[PDB]
Amino acid sequence: QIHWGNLSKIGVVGIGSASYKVMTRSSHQSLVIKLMPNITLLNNCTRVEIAEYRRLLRTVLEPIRDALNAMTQNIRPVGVVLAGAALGVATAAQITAGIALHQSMLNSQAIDNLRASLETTNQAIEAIRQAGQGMILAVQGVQDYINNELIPSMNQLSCDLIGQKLGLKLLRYYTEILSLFGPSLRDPISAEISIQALSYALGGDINKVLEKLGYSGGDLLGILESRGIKARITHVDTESYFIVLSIAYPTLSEIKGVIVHRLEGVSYNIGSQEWYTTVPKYVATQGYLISNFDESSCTFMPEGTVCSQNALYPMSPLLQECLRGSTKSCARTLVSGSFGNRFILSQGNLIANCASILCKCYTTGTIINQDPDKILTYIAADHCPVVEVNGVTIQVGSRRYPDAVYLHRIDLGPPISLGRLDVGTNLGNAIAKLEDAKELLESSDQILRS
Amino acid sequence: QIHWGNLSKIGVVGIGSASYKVMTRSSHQSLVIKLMPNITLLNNCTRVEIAEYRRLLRTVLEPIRDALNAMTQNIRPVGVVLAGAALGVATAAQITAGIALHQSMLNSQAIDNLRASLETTNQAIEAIRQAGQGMILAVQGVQDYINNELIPSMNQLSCDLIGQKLGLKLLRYYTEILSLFGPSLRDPISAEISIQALSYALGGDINKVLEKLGYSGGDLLGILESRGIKARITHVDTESYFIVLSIAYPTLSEIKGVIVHRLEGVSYNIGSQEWYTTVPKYVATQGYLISNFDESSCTFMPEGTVCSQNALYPMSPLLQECLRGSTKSCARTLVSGSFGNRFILSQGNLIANCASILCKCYTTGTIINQDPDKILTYIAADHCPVVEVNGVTIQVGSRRYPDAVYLHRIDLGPPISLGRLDVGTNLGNAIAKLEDAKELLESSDQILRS
Amino acid sequence: QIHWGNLSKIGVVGIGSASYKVMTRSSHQSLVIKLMPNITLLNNCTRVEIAEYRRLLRTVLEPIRDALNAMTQNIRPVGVVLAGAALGVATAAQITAGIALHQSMLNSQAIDNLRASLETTNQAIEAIRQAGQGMILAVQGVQDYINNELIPSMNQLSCDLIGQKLGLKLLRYYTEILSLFGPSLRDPISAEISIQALSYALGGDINKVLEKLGYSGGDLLGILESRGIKARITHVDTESYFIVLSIAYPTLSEIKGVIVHRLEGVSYNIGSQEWYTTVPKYVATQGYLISNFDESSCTFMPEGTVCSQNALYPMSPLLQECLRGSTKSCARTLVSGSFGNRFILSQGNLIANCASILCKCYTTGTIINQDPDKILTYIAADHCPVVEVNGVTIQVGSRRYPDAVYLHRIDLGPPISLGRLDVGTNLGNAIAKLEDAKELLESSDQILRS
Ligand SMILES: *[C@@H]1O[C@H](CO)[C@@H](O[C@@H]2O[C@H](CO)[C@@H](O)[C@H](O)[C@H]2NC(C)=O)[C@H](O)[C@H]1NC(C)=O
Ligand SMILES: *[C@@H]1O[C@H](CO)[C@@H](O[C@@H]2O[C@H](CO)[C@@H](O)[C@H](O)[C@H]2NC(C)=O)[C@H](O)[C@H]1NC(C)=O
Ligand SMILES: *[C@@H]1O[C@H](CO)[C@@H](O[C@@H]2O[C@H](CO)[C@@H](O)[C@H](O)[C@H]2NC(C)=O)[C@H](O)[C@H]1NC(C)=O
Ligand SMILES: *[C@@H]1O[C@H](CO)[C@@H](O[C@@H]2O[C@H](CO)[C@@H](O)[C@H](O)[C@H]2NC(C)=O)[C@H](O)[C@H]1NC(C)=O
Ligand SMILES: *[C@@H]1O[C@H](CO)[C@@H](O[C@@H]2O[C@H](CO)[C@@H](O)[C@H](O)[C@H]2NC(C)=O)[C@H](O)[C@H]1NC(C)=O
Ligand SMILES: *[C@@H]1O[C@H](CO)[C@@H](O[C@@H]2O[C@H](CO)[C@@H](O)[C@H](O)[C@H]2NC(C)=O)[C@H](O)[C@H]1NC(C)=O
Ligand SMILES: *[C@@H]1O[C@H](CO)[C@@H](O)[C@H](O)[C@H]1NC(C)=O
Ligand SMILES: *[C@@H]1O[C@H](CO)[C@@H](O)[C@H](O)[C@H]1NC(C)=O
Ligand SMILES: *[C@@H]1O[C@H](CO)[C@@H](O)[C@H](O)[C@H]1NC(C)=O
Repeated sequence: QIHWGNLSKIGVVGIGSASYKVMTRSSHQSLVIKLMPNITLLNNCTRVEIAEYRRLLRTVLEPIRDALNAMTQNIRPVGVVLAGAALGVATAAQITAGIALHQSMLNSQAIDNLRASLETTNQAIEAIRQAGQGMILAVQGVQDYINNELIPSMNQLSCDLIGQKLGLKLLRYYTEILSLFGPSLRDPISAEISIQALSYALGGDINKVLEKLGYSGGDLLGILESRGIKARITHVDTESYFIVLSIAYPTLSEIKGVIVHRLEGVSYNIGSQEWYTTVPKYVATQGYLISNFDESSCTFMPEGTVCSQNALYPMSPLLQECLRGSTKSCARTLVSGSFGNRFILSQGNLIANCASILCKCYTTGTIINQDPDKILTYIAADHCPVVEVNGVTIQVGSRRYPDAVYLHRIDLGPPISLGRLDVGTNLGNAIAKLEDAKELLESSDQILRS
Repeated sequence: QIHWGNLSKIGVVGIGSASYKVMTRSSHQSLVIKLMPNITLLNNCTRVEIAEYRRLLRTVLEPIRDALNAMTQNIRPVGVVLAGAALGVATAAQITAGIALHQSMLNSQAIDNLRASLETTNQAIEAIRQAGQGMILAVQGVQDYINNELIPSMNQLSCDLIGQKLGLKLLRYYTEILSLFGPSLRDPISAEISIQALSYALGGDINKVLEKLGYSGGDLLGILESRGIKARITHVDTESYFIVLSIAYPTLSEIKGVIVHRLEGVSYNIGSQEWYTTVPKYVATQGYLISNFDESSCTFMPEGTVCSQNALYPMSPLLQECLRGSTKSCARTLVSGSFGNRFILSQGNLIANCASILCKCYTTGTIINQDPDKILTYIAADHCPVVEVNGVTIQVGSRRYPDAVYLHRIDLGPPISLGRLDVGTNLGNAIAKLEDAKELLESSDQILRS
Repeated sequence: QIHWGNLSKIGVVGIGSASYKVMTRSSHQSLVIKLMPNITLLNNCTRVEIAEYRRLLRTVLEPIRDALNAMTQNIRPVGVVLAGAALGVATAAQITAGIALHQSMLNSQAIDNLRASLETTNQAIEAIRQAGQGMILAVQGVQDYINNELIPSMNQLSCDLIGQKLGLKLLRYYTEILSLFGPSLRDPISAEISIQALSYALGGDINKVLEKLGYSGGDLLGILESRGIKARITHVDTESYFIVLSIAYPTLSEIKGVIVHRLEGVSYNIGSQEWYTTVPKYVATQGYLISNFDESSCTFMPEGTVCSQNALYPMSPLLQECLRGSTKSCARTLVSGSFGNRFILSQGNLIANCASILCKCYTTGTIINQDPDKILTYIAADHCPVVEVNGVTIQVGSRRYPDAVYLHRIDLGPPISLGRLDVGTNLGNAIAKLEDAKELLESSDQILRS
């Protein structure tokens, strides 16, 4: 429904389209952060530092444990039902996340079993296999430093030095835990934490964790780049100091009929002024419908755009009509003295603002002049097979854009300034004029009677 | 003064209120960054690396020392007066900071005493306690690495290797000093630096520093999360290479009469279109007055909102009237196809857009239908004690909201698009119409005297 | 062309001007990232880890190598021409970057020479002196760790432990390579990467690299602070696992006739309301023209503001006329209860809002009262040589601003609210009024002729 012919007359072309894929999650795995390292081979040389580390962790873990218990106390078997009167107030996201928290909850007996299995481990990353259960992955954030650096030096360094070295690592690890799970974490029940954000808490790298979870394949890099691998908090243990997370590797589903277009613009000249049409960087089409496209959570892979959130949001009716071929609906803005988008290659042709750059025909050696009654030049092989546009020599193919029409056959839109202060200054001026004409505007019917 | 009854008719409710606390500082402590480590036990193996490290530090420290001297030269005893004619131009913030710099500074004789005490220490963190003065905390950024890693290896590694290892740490530490205090630091006189931003310069962790400064208590986590612990520069020494900072632990004072409200919204349906009322996330009230609330510097603790800056700023009169019960003043926007806020639990009742989600009464198994001449459904126990709204079973309490009124009894506001380009396109179109009607608008009085 | 006299009547002054300098590149140097470390002295204790590291690197390097080959295949000797019909679609930036890529491409014979020289080195940073060509700088990201930590410990640590320690470093280095050159880097051809963003890939610090490249001088800190040292990808080798970059140290050219002004405001009082003129933080003048100034890529050095991008962009005509002396064109906004900009020192005089702060003359003890028919007070020595404004004692010089005129001789502009939602609410209200008056508005000819 995008009218490319009319858009090209104001210097707007598309430079690439792609399919739209979103993420859905079906399976969830468990990942436990083991906050207490195994220090058996350090022979009580870190007793003071460990005790301080535990005290600091309690101030972070206790508020989260209370928050989790506050929601799960209001969920009972019906399926399950929520005691809305007891809960009082909650958003849809909180309610949905609370149900999943109650469902994807390790049973109390499994918690006792998990506690014992954690105590016997001394590795940084270990899979815990319970009979007739899903594998639980346990990660200890300072175990590698203990096993690789501190234990081999036990016969070389003093007992006090060993404690000091571990103490530095423990306090830095607590800082990261405070950053992730401290007061900055609004609503732990509904929080979704990306695997990258957990990197330091997992030992400073996620590659081994991803391998142990079995997350691999051709879509991994795109999914990972869009931050599509998310973890949710399901249990906080303040007695044994561990945190249970539920993590899911999503599957990609193409959305039928959605095309994501990348727009690109070239400036044009009206006399001695250089103007530029204001259009979005990306737009989405589905049949007749035109919508904006938010690329903030998307990765543009060769096989399509992978987005970890909903990227489609509505576009105003006036902007839609601009994209449907109404040039007078499109706004335009002035450009700085040194503007880089003064020509573009599109469908084998050159669309250039030859009033602001030097257009020369390399084949004949002649300079290409842009008529003052026109705003753009459409260069194809029928007029110049090889062209020098800005000192760059380019060969162009057969004509795909008609020869430029006069300015009087193009209806141009209003000039605007997009800056925050410019908008405020011009809007206040407009509101003042409307407020000064209120008496005229209110009596519209009486004036229209005459 | 917020009219909750009329707001709920367009799907706006409050999901929580809290008190408002601000920070004030009374006492200040001195914290000196000792840039030159103690390398006595390294036996001259780092001579070249230390010399290069000193040269790089001078390029950073000298501009700051000149800036500090340029301000203090204009402050003289009256109990001090600023020579405004000599200074020429200065903002209020610069003037106030300059007075504090002149007041809160170690005297010249105390600088010599501080210089001698710094040279004799060899620890990463050490309290310097003078006769009849406040304690001064000295921090050395690479001393832990020297004491824990380099010195124990002196009899194992070559002299060349020792220098190379420390040289790497010195350059990395200089990079952080350049980031903190280099050309990016506009106006060192009035700059306030959070303790978190100093973390690397203090050795990579702030927990021990806070303990030594005596900063503890139940408010620490909230204050630290809001970045309420700030340091200012009071002295730069380019001969012994240290920086003196003044740091204050704030006290929290609740502002009486201020309530911070968290607003949440549910979409509503007009025929087949799904609309959403646009309102701020947080608003503040003080009696009859309604203000915007900036949450950027705030932390939402269970006992109230802790902010390190002033969070209240004015709200436009039209938006205030919307919050006072004028529904026609409130703007509305279209939502994407997959919208998450289609129901909410409030006061034990469910406010749901039953035209966009399937509402069913679990008690009787009957579907709940939303009439076309209504926009929302208000579910309470008198109609359905247990209800399923989006696959979630919820029990609701007694009625706290009236049954939905017809759409013709609700005055709805204007549809808008909040995006930056949509605003520019629509504002430009509006301005063009006003400019084309200038003659009619400027001749209003003639049209009215008839 | 800025009218300072009329601006001071609404509390706007300049607090400093500076010259404007931009960056141009003439010479370029080659920097090669050597992804494979030298591990000869580790006696194949890291065989498994190295094999995994190479496998991960291939998934990142191969897409980039294909992208580079896609552009360079379309560039042939004319002194080169682009096959636009084969390329089809490309922006000016992509075309210009592609030409430089073809020109700055190391020839195939030089690539074989470079491959052999990389294999023989074992240092973290090393210059490769190719005969009859420019010096090529080779950087290895983990070589320092191998040479300083692992090799001296070979006789002490187990062979398995050596592999584990290096494996941790390799996976972390790969993560940074994925961040820099992975799917997040769209269009590698035109990408420009700052030297700071390459810091981890170069071993965690750039100071030695800058010294080896010869980049030094008095402008280094300013150029580095504004991110003016940028690298482009010119070759990717998937057989020997290295990346060639082109890096340039820019030269600064002052732009003639451009002055960058910093603006600062003071609040004023109308009755009991405190207002503030809304103006940009920085503005630029060139003769008669007035432009906005983007400070995002600029560093304000004592010798002038150094910018790595074009900082000038157009300013709306209404805002320009405000700065040219039309006070009614300038918008104004309400301020919060605690506003810091209630006085300013300018040209040795104090401009103060004495209705909102306590102004008293220290010389005579009398309080300075601001008349309700005035909005500001201009304090000079002819009325009070030494004045206390907000508890701060300031001496002021001779009069440089006339005595405040009455409010009825000042034309004030429209009140506005700059917030995103406040703009949307008020714009929607204004659009609705225009839409309700559409029939009247498109009747101007009939209404006047009556
Ligand atoms: C810490 O690690 C040690 C091993 O270094 C653990 O001891 C192991 O415990 C398991 C229990 O299943 C036994 O199968 C192993 O034989 C034990 N190994 C050794 C060397 O004794 C120990 O349980 C861990 N936890 C604590 C608290 O010490
Ligand atoms: C493509 O652009 C042309 C030129 O702007 C449009 O022609 C205008 O059409 C309107 C009616 O919609 C007429 O009132 C104007 O006079 C025309 N302007 C001209 C000829 O300069 C044309 O409608 C656009 N095409 C589409 C499909 O929107
Ligand atoms: C570096 O540290 C050493 C200690 O390792 C300092 O020497 C100490 O100086 C204090 C001065 O108050 C004495 O009380 C200690 O007895 C000294 N210790 C030793 C072991 O001699 C030394 O002063 C520091 N460096 C410099 C350059 O002064
Ligand atoms: C609550 O909303 C109702 C409905 O929008 C408001 O009723 C309007 O009141 C104005 C006068 O303020 C009348 O001109 C309109 O005709 C009414 N609209 C209706 C009944 O649909 C009511 O004023 C609002 N209450 C408050 C306190 O603002
Ligand atoms: C790895 O480093 C070694 C040295 O540690 C390199 O061997 C040197 O190579 C240079 C250049 O050919 C010779 O001049 C030296 O005599 C060599 N030294 C030794 C001790 O043999 C080696 O080439 C590097 N690369 C590899 C792949 O091993
Ligand atoms: C400086 O400000 C004064 C006061 O606002 C401006 O005087 C106005 O001038 C316009 C014409 O431009 C008259 O219509 C108004 O009546 C004047 N307003 C007054 C006197 O209050 C004056 O023009 C401004 N100077 C410049 C150079 O723009
Ligand atoms: C040493 O550590 C062991 C194992 O935890 C413990 O049982 C014992 O009491 C410790 N001895 C001390 C702290 O003296
Ligand atoms: C070597 O460096 C040390 C560093 O402490 C210094 O004190 C000493 O004077 C230098 N020279 C000699 C000869 O030790
Ligand atoms: C690995 O190193 C050992 C060191 O003892 C050597 O004997 C062996 O030949 C090496 N193997 C290979 C495949 O290079």
